[PDB]
Amino acid sequence: MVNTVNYFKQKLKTEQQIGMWVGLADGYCAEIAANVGYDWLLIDGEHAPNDVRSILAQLQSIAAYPSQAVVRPVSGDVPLIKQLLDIGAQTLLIPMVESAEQAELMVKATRYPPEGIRGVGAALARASRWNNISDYLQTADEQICLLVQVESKKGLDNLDEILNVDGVDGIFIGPADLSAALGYRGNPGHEFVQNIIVQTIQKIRAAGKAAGILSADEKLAKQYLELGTEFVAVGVDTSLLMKSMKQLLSKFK
Amino acid sequence: MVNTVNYFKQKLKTEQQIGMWVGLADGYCAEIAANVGYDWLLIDGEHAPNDVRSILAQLQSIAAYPSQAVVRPVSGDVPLIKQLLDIGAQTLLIPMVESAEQAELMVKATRYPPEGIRGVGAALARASRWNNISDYLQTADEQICLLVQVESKKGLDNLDEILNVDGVDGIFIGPADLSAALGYRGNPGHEFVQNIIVQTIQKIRAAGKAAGILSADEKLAKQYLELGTEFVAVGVDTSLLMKSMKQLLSKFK
Amino acid sequence: MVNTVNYFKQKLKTEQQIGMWVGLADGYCAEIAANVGYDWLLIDGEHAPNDVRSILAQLQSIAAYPSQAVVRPVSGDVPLIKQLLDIGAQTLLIPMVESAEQAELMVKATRYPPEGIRGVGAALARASRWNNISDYLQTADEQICLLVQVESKKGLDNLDEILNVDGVDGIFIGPADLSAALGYRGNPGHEFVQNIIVQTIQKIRAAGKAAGILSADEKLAKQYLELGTEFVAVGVDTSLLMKSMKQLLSKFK
Amino acid sequence: MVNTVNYFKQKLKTEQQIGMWVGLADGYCAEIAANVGYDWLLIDGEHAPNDVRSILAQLQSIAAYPSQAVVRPVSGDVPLIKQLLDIGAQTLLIPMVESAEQAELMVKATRYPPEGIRGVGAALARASRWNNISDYLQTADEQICLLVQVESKKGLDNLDEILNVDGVDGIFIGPADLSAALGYRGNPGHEFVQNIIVQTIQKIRAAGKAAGILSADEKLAKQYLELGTEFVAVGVDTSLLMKSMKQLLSKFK
Amino acid sequence: MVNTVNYFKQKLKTEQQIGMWVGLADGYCAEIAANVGYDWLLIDGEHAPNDVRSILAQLQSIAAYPSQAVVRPVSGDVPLIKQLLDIGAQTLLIPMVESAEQAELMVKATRYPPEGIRGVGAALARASRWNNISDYLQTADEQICLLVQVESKKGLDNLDEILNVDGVDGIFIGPADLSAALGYRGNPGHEFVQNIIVQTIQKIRAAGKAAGILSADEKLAKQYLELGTEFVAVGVDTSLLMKSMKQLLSKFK
Amino acid sequence: MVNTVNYFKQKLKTEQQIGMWVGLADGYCAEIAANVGYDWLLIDGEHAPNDVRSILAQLQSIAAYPSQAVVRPVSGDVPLIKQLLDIGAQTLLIPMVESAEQAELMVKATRYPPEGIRGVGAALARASRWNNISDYLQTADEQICLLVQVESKKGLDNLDEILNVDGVDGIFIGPADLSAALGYRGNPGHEFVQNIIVQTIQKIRAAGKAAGILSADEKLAKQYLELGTEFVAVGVDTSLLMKSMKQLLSKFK
Ligand SMILES: [Ca+2]
Ligand SMILES: [Ca+2]
Ligand SMILES: [Mn+2]
Ligand SMILES: [Mn+2]
Ligand SMILES: [Mn+2]
Ligand SMILES: [Mn+2]
Ligand SMILES: [Mn+2]
Ligand SMILES: [Mn+2]
Repeated sequence: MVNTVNYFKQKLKTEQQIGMWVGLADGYCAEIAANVGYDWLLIDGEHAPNDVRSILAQLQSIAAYPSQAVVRPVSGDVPLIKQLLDIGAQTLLIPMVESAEQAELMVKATRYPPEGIRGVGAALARASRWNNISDYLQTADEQICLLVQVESKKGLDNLDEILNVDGVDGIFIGPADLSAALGYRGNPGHEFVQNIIVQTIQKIRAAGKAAGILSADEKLAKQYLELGTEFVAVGVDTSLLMKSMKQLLSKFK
Repeated sequence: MVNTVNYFKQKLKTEQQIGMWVGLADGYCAEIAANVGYDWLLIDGEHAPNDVRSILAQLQSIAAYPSQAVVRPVSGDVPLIKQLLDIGAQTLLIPMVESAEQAELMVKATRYPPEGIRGVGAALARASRWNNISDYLQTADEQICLLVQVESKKGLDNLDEILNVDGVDGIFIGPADLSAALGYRGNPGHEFVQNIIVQTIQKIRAAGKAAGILSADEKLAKQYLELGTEFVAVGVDTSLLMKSMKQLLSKFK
Repeated sequence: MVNTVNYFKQKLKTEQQIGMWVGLADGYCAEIAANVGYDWLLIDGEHAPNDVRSILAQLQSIAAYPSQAVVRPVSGDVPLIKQLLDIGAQTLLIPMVESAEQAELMVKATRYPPEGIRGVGAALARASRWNNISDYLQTADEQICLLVQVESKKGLDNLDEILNVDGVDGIFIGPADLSAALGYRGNPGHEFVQNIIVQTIQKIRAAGKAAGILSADEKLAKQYLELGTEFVAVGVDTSLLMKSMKQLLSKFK
Repeated sequence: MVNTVNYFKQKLKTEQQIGMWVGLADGYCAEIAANVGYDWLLIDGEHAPNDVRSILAQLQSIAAYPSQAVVRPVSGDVPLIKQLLDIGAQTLLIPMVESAEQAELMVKATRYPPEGIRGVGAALARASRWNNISDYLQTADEQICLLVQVESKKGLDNLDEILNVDGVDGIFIGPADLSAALGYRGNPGHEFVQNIIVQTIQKIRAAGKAAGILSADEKLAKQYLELGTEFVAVGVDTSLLMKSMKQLLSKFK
Repeated sequence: MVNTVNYFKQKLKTEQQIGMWVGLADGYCAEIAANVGYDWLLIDGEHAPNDVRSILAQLQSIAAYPSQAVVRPVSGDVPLIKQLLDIGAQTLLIPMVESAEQAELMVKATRYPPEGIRGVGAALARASRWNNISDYLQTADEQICLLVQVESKKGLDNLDEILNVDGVDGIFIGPADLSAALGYRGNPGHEFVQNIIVQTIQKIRAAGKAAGILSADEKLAKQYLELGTEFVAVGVDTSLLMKSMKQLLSKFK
Repeated sequence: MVNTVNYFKQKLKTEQQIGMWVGLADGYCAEIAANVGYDWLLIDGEHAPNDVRSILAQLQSIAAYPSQAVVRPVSGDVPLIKQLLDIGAQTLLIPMVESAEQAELMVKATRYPPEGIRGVGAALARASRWNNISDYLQTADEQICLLVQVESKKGLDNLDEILNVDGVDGIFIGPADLSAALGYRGNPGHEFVQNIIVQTIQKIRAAGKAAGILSADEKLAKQYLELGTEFVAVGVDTSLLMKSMKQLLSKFK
């Protein structure tokens, strides 16, 4: 077998990719999302009740569909990154990255020695299909994509430095965490926050990296798309389930 | 402790109850549905990948919320009915009921001996809260509600007979199974099917029984509500999740 | 490997065996019960939320301990008996057995063709340790023990006939189901019920079969032991957990 | 979306299909088997500790791979067939089929009314991808394949009759169950059994149905392939795991 | 919806709260404990085999009952605290807290930016009921209760400093860990340990914080209640299950 | 009850122990491996999708069999070590140990205070069988075995120092991680790597420590056995399953 091509990584330089957040945290719900036709599905290990085993089930569900899986670990934990890479997650979104030093540690966490610190366990990994992918150890990083989140003041204070780290493919802006860090908690739509988000997107793209963002606000998502943002998540499965069931009941109360 | 009051059973004679189908088959998804404020939630053991243990998890999720749980078993199987009652399901919807004899068997399956054939295991049952409900074995049937589905030609051929069975609290009409049985598979909206559904609803109510139905068609649901149908499900969680995610993506393609 | 010896079966002719009911329905709880030193543990597939997979987990937990596992299926269902035997349950307690014809069907359900109807799948079975027990198919029945419950009026009406069925090792009396069937629901301690239980025990032992019973009442359990009852369950894990936590709280209110 | 094409059904008339038995009963183990390149994978609900939910996980695992999934239910239970079809199993292998009447009931169990008795629940089914497959209810049976097992004397006594049932695509011969039924339990390699198996294969193919079989014996599997047997399983995952680990240890003991 | 009121937090200034340790690590066992009437239930993520998903199941079980849930994470890990808060744990017991600096980090781990470092993910959180609690982000901390354990020499060496940390609601004393740290392992009832525990309790209450402790020794528990200890756990589910099953067996040997 | 004897620990000074890697990550697969007769089974928490609860299931499976369980945690994390010891893992293999200071931290993580930092929670631990092992807290470390992996340049740079750490029972060499760290990724068979492995093995044994290694290469495994290596794993369950299924299919293509 040849390595599974990371089409999300390829498309970062060729098109704008529309994303759905998957926080329903099981293989059945991930498969329903996978039938819709999103460019990418974010399996949320940070803010949904997911562990390595529940993320594996969702990777296996989504694997039969064109939608590209991206996994967000709970933190930039190097052993957890090893685990998530070995179950076959090819794109990672690391939350709360705040310095070039931490971003460089995330790069190394995704690469085998001698260049990186990714633990070697190919015989056991769904990532190598248990060595059915014959040259996995020589070619794996070619299809690994590393994204980091800038979503704190220290993040923004280290933005130019993080954007000069080779092997960071994209910087994702977290409006919920960022708005809260800026004293506008629950109010990311404020001009003060949006002006910072827009400038941040322009700087990411000027340094030749992919810019990303999540907004459930259609108008803000279309505006981020008009600015050339490469990977835009436009909704969240839990939010769509709750809102659709509330809207339906309001037709009858 | 007193037995948990079956508010769904009480409201069959006092108000019209708005229902949501739950086929996402896990405790987390059931809890999201339970926060909306539906009168009832149908935990689907027939058409969603549920077993006794997954239904138990969803009962435990929903228990903290005012929405009343109704469980559909895969079939009118007497041992499975025993299992679902013991995990604390107070309202059961039996599919494909086709005779008074079968309807009477379902009544007996929900009542302790000597009058019924429900196996006795109160010490072990969430239904009795493991005997923390002190008189459970004397009072249990007071809060048990039995609904049967008429959704075949044989069911319609035995409708008057089923409607004379004491202990059947309600007859639910299944438009998908019924339209298929009538040679109008996937087309329940056809006048030939609707005329049968309307007459069936009038007969159920004329015999002093609660009538019920599921339609995701708002207009048909409101019409069934205008006819006095006591328990109307107006949507399905799997359908709402898929449709909401599809509608959102189409704003961006 | 040699077949796992069924010490419960052997001891039916040599000693009185003290049992604990296991309805906590998981591997961890089954293991706690296995450390106590009961002669047998009843894994309850009838009145606790168990399925074949949860029962397997509990067999695996208990396997490291001298306590002998007995599995009660939800009903005398021949395909479920097949499943429970193949996961390696060597002793089965069949509920609600009401005729010699049904008891003979249960015997056949436990034996390979050509003399029985047990489906053959030793390559796949924990029962054969995946053919690591080399002659499993020739010797399996030597370590299979079939118990049937008499716990209805029809049961009692067919008692002498069930007791002439070769391959029924033991008849277990269910006081909860029997007292209910006799119109003394939740009142098994009534003289009318107890007189029937005592005569039933004497008739079981006079026909050379093992007699069994469950009572959480110490005095009734000791009386059944004085009558020579071969397998006596003296308590239930769910009841002991609830009762000990209630008793502890009352010291503090 | 268009229905998932049942390539196993198509290939029954065009090539010989090599099968692996999957009894490791989880999604991870099913995915490892799915990487090998077998024409088909038998997910065993009869002789491995599987339920509807564990079979769904294995369907989701295997779905990303060319290997075609076949599900064996524990028995010809019509409600269980409904469940397995709705989770998206397109090929079923029914054990212990013993008459044209039972084979015809299995055909109907796989077809919607008015022609069959398959319960209609497309909105909820992975089979319809939750109605993402737009005309599922009109086209579903085109990609459903029904196989039945002849593996008893009554099976063989009704063979000509079962082979005249329209909608039975294939008859699978079970040498373990058949050898046991013929008084040669654990000894299917006996000439008396093999002569019956060969004649049975010739009769299946002469009536224009697909013949199938499992043998872990390479020589017998190649002989069944030389006779034109359309679907041949050549090994079992549990057997290969145990045998490979035993063979490895014997190099060191 | 309004935020779920934290009655445990409110009662720290108004009454003494009787607790039960929950280490049986599943939703069903948690529900049995929830029926008893304890003021609080400690879901033990440190010393029982729990993960975020098993803890969620137990929160969901307990949610239907007046008993207040308290969750002990395995360690004062900021990302795990984030996870446990988002699944809706309103009271946290942090083990092995040893400095004011660590206690202040725990406070910040429970509060949103800009004043704390709790990651923002309300759309996905059971804590916000998926934004069904409309102002969750503004009001969440009002119903969050932070308890820290002092159970090491370094803890005791930093006690006055931890007790001046604003946002620490309570200090829980761990006699098992403390007695071990003092060289009296498994002997917490020693006068040298008890004298330290009594002085620690008096100092906690003199600084206006709630004092807590676990003892399965009734006499020590009542003594701690006489000293005015605000939250006293009086037993452990695993210990009560094992002890009640042992005591029952000894009546029969 | 007496503590479970750690036969793996005893045999480190008396015989050479043959090991099988278990990365199929479930209780059923672990039981199949446990029936083979390996001296030890490595439950891989680092490179297979395991968590504390799945490792517990595999400990319970293996407990009934003579094969000794060794658990590899994902990293030398002190709270995770506490968790794995409490579920009853008596032998731990710590990956990527790179200094005497880290090796000494691992020793302390496995011992109760006051000499170590293992959290005390015996009442809740399968390790103590919930205090059914009466003196557990006094005797536990006697049956605890700590192994550390040297599999980096820093590890080799600190080898003599790690080998002088009292309480390190064995040093395991990881050829995959070591070959990668030496710039020979996927090529451990290279003379430059093998010469380092052989010298490392001689130093470990000269310092009176047990040496260990994994090789799926029979010739290399036998050579390590000829050098006196005390614990040699000779294969991996995932590799044996995939290879055996591939080899079987190639006989038929
Ligand atoms: Ca199940
Ligand atoms: Ca888990
Ligand atoms: Mn964020
Ligand atoms: Mn229907
Ligand atoms: Mn009974
Ligand atoms: Mn067969
Ligand atoms: Mn402690
Ligand atoms: Mn390694």
